[PDB]
Amino acid sequence: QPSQQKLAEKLTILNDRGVGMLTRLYNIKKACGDPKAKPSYLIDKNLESAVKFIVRKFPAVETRNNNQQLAQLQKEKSEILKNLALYYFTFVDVMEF
Amino acid sequence: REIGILTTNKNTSRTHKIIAPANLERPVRYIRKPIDYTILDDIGHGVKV
Repeated sequence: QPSQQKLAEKLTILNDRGVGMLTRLYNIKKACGDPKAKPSYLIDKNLESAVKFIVRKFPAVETRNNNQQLAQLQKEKSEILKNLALYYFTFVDVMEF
Repeated sequence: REIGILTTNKNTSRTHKIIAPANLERPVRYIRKPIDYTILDDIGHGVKV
């Protein structure tokens, strides 16, 4: 039913949403590019092993048998979930768009 | 009196180089919202659902 499609509204809203997503991703990239504004967790030394291991196998998550490799991350998860929420939520919004 | 016949007021005023606004624009918190497709229903001859 062409009347119920509302293609005009869909297009005019998705264009603005895409512009906003582009702006947000550009800001995130600029923040994470220079080695001064990116989160300290990505430059911190003792936390380097955890990030490297996670990057080694990104699609799969295995926290059950970590072999004392994510111990450092296990005592600061509250800060990770308080500092990195914005970027993950932006990625989720991009996926929804 | 006889020389004042050829005189007009120069327009001269002094301001402050940069003038700030009465109230400064404040930051606005970002609130995540879902993609809503029913926001233009009140613009023109809109359709509902």
